[PDB]
Amino acid sequence: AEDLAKQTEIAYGTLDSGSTKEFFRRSKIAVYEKMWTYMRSAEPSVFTR
Amino acid sequence: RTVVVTTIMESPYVMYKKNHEMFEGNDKYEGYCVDLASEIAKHIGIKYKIAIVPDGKYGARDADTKIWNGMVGELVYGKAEIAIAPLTITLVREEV
Amino acid sequence: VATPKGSSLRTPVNLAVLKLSEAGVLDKLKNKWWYDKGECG
Ligand SMILES: NS(=O)(=O)c1cccc2c1c([N+](=O)[O-])cc1[nH]c(=O)c(=O)[nH]c12
Repeated sequence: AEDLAKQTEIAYGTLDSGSTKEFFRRSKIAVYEKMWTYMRSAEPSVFTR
Repeated sequence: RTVVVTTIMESPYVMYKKNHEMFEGNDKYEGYCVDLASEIAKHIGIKYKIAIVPDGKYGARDADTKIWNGMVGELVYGKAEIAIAPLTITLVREEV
Repeated sequence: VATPKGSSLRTPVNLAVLKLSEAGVLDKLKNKWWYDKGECG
């Protein structure tokens, strides 16, 4: 995942509900929280139904 | 008795909600200090009213008149019961 | 949090702040208003 976290040209996301989205929202690991704030703020939406 | 809270409009501590014209009393406001005031009241067991300091100041003593302005002045002169705001602990304020 | 000299309210107000700190609630509120509601990732 470290490769993803260091860039923005390739967009990335999760299901718009469920256990995978919740893992990122609550993580205290630096790399995972960096990924979370990107996903939360990205436009257009990186989440899927 | 309803506790009178003096505070100040500064983001993100206290802000008027976008739709405040449709709301009443404390529910007109949101922010860090709004949430903190609710937590303190719940733990201490009191009801309260958020009021915005009239002069928009934090608290300093006028060099000429020696009158305290701001939220500090509201407490010193007996006009409010508590200040919940981004108010810095300083020597001259701690004295009063 | 400030109050009126000698006010009885100030001894329970102070204990509440210390409790909210130890429970992690003050850290939760700072995160909410600065970061959860932040716009820059
Ligand atoms: N830069 S300012 O807006 O014009 C400003 C002017 C004067 C006093 C301030 C203040 C700000 N501030 O930065 O928001 C925060 C703050 N917090 C405290 O606790 C306190 O005692 N005084 C202040």
